[PDB]
Amino acid sequence: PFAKWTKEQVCSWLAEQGLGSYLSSGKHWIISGQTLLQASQQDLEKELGIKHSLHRKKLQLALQALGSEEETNYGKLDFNWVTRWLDDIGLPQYKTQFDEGRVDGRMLHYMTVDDLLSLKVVSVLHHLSIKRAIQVLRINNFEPNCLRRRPSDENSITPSEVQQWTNHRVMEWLRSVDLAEYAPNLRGSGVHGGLMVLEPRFNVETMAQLLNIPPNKTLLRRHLATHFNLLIGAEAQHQKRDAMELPDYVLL
Amino acid sequence: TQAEKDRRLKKKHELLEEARRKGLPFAQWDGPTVVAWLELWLGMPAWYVAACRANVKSGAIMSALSDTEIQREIGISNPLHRLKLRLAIQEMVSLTSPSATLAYGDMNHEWIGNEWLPSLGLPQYRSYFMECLVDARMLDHLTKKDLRVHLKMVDSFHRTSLQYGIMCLKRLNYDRKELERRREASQHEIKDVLVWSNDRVIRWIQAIGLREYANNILESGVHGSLIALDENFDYSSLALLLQIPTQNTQARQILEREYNNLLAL
Repeated sequence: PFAKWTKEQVCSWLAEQGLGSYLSSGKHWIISGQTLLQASQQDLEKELGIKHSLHRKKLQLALQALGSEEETNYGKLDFNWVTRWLDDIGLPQYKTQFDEGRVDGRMLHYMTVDDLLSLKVVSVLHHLSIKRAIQVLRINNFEPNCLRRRPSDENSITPSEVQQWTNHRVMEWLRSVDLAEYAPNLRGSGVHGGLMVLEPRFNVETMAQLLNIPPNKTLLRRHLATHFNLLIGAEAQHQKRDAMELPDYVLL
Repeated sequence: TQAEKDRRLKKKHELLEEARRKGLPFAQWDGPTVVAWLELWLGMPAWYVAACRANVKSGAIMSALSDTEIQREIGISNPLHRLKLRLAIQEMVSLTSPSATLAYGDMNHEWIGNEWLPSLGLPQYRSYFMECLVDARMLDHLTKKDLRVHLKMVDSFHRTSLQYGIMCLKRLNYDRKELERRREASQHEIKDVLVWSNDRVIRWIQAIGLREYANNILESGVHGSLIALDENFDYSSLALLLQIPTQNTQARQILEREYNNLLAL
């Protein structure tokens, strides 16, 4: 148990968790790993001098995690992994904030709406994009390379595959379907396979909005619909048709 | 520099032969192929090609184009340009189907303007036809308002001239090789009148002894098919055109007999 670990074994783990900035301050405050556990939520925030809120939650999560002593998979993914993952889900405009808050796999799992708002992620669409990306991690038992595998192009003759497509891959897809002029608009848009395939609220119109294809270019949208549907599959197509019958009202 | 202007033109030809010899029907041609088609076979100008390229990404789409889609999405304001496109597509859809004349640009809008229209003794309208991209296929479809408003034929007789011109191509099955071949088979003999260019008809008037008068039928719309097919068009109406005063009796009498010979043989 972490409680039996020496001051130095604790210090290096703490620093390995991207929390080495609070080191030369709380070095005298920590003799044992048990004293870390003993400390209530406030003892650490006073003594270690953790002032960023995300940083508190991070430790809190990490501690209650070692206490269960069972080995969670989302917990296996450190913060550098998550910050790479932002390139994959299509939201690299946030790497500074996430990396500075040391968002790991646990924090992804326990992600709240205010957390994301604090990291300046405010777009409804980006909350969808993140919610469905995490689903894809769940589908894949939180295996580090699940997205960071690119298989061959032809590999998509089963829609399941598309579920694991990154933002880059979707752009590569648009180019293969003669929408090269639009493919870069998806940069920073959080569009990825997980969202296209799994979110019933996400369809052709959303896609076409994000691509900057005006509502008046019927012929272009028609092309786009035809290819989008072949991409996603029959079921996913049906799922999205079905959702249209129940409008996503703002006020019940 | 120009090395890359040649390579990409080859590629465009290659896409088409790849398609017409893989047997595929039009509604299944890909974007690039359809765009090649517009340039090479339809003789479409670059500005129009670029419009279609940006708004029409498949044969599937291409084949289904409505007039208002062409009008509002493609952004083609002149109705004659629109009709041009619809008709081309109309023709290509048949031509490429499981169901057993063909235009690969043989009678496109530049032959129509620089060769055919002058051949009909109508060179004065050439530019407007060009500016409207009028090809052989469209001719059959032009209305009276088209000819007056868009193509500037205020003269009803010139419209009649065009009509008979078309009636000729119809009976020739629009076969361009056969026209030019028949036209030159009869440059110095006196047989196949249906075809004769306004030029052939001038030189003939000179050969019966009316060298002064002939030159006057230059922008008149006088040609072989009018002569051969219009029952109203007799020697009297030809003389009127040649601007022969009624006093000159002998010239009229000459034309009357030689014209009837021309009609007999």
